[PDB]
Amino acid sequence: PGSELISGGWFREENDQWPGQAMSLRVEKVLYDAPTKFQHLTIFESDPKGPWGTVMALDGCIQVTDYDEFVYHEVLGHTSLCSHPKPERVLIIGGGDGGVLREVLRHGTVEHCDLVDIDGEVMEQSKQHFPQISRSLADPRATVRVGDGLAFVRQTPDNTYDVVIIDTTDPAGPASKLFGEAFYKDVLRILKPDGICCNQGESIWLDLELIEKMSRFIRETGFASVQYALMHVPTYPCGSIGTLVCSKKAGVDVTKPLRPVEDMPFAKDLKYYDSEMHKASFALPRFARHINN
Amino acid sequence: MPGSELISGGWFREENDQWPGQAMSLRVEKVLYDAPTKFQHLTIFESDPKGPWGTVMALDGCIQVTDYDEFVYHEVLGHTSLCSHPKPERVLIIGGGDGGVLREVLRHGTVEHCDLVDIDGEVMEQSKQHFPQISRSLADPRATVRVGDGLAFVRQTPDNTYDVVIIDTTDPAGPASKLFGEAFYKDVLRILKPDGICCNQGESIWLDLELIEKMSRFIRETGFASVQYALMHVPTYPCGSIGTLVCSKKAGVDVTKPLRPVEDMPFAKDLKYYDSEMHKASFALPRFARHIN
Ligand SMILES: C[S@@H](CCCN)C[C@H]1O[C@@H](n2cnc3c(N)ncnc32)[C@H](O)[C@@H]1O
Ligand SMILES: C[S@@H](CCCN)C[C@H]1O[C@@H](n2cnc3c(N)ncnc32)[C@H](O)[C@@H]1O
Ligand SMILES: Nc1nccc2ccccc12
Ligand SMILES: Nc1nccc2ccccc12
Repeated sequence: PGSELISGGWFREENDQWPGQAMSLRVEKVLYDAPTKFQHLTIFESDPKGPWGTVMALDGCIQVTDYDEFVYHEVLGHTSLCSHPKPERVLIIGGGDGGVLREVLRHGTVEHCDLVDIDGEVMEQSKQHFPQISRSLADPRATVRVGDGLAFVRQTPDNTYDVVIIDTTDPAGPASKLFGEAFYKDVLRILKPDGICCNQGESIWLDLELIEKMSRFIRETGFASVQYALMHVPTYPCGSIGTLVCSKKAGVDVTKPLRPVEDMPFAKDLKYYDSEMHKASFALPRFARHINN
Repeated sequence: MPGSELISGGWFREENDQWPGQAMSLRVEKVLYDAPTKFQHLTIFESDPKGPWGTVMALDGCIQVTDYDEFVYHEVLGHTSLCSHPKPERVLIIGGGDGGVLREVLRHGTVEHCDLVDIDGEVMEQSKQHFPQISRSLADPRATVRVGDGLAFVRQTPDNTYDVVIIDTTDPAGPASKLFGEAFYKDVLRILKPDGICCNQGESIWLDLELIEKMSRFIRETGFASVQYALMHVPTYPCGSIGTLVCSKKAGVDVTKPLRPVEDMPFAKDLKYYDSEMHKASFALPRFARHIN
């Protein structure tokens, strides 16, 4: 999908990844619509009568809106770092909008974070059109690279990172191999012994089979535990998205915060996450419970 | 007020000024019913067979039930309210013409009778024709189903009649308008026994937080000792979640922790969403919505 999804004054998120349905947002003004070296990227201002603000899509899939971006950025950044006893070195694969990095960089334990995203235009357009999301990209604790995540992890030493956050687009497109076992084996390797990873873990309404397959192979590759956390995101298909939160060490329970954010100075700045939302996120509907046991 | 025009060009588009600038849309395979009733515009369609949704019902343009995800809200409102009551014998459902909450209520062996009053007789008839797995309890001998305005019904009902009242309404635009108002809740307080519980269709935290907070305030001021909002995951409500205000008439009641766990009941394994972990988790709210309680 590309430009054709902006039609009759609406962006219509039709995709064969979710046949028969489409979330639609009304378009006030298209700001940017262009092929990049890897994806089709569309940025528009939504109807000022509604709350969504600026919207970004990649290959026809809504990625961020001003209104709800905080949810997924806070969940991935804090569920993973508050599960880690001292997260000092962090990798973000994908993430070129800067939102997960903004949250990671709230933590005073972080010494460095690498962020590697295949598509340098996402960083550029995020700087221009989403300054509250992309401010973080310039921080000297970060090294921001344009490149493929799979090649990057293949060149990375053993035991490099305390946390890896895999903040990718859906499987159709350049993120395809980042949902595969060979990538996860590398993520396990580049984590330190107390390492934690988490990802963009898709929808229990549309992708339950892929989430089953992934949780299985991630455990089989050698992660000691894998728990899926659900969160409320209106502008992801069916209104929620989840993250598989994976511990390299045994006997770790990522479902209860190890280092609670309320004991951190920035707790009251967050709009979604806290420790009760952390715990609640791992309670799954009975039809999906088997992901977590 | 929308009607027939929302289906055009092969799709149903849920455009509504209750959520400006957004619309969920579903492909239409076949229109089964599409007509004004005495009160509302009722539309029923078979969605795309390549999609998971099945049969869809809308009232005044607003999606009410799909085959795929109807279980969520019907289990959450029925079991979250009944499992918070020490012995729920007499139950009233206002609205609920599809039968889905009633189906769940009648799984409880404590229930002696459940009265259900929906203003629109055509919803019950079409639910019997098009949604048999949702409407399978409307003709149960433990239920009495009446066609009428619930505002009048609660006014006429005597004090101290019900253990639990469940207000399963359409959104405020239309014939449900006064069921989001203070006079109605004064009657629901009055018709509850001293240890009564109610809960409602509590809208979206993303779209309706002003109204939801207004209601929590006046329901407390009316005389309910505690009002706590429970959130749940419903793809086919605007923004993907719906909440319910769960309100205890008496003090000393913690509706957020099940008083009678479903796991001790013979039907817990038949449910597709609800269980005690999910009941505890549903009362965790995102920070921005925390002032509801
Ligand atoms: C936009 S971000 C998701 C929105 C919430 N932050 C997802 C990013 O994943 C990148 N992505 C996709 N495939 C890859 C690969 N192979 N490697 C690195 N980054 C990737 C893609 O360019 C998006 O910017
Ligand atoms: C369809 S049900 C909600 C879908 C999930 N069960 C909402 C019912 O509310 C009824 N409704 C709306 N207004 C009222 C009034 N005023 N009284 C009773 N029932 C009402 C409406 O006719 C629907 O069938
Ligand atoms: N839409 C949306 N919202 C939050 C996170 C996302 C990650 C990947 C694709 C879409 C996303
Ligand atoms: N769409 C939808 N799903 C579950 C419950 C509802 C209640 C009222 C309006 C819509 C609903």
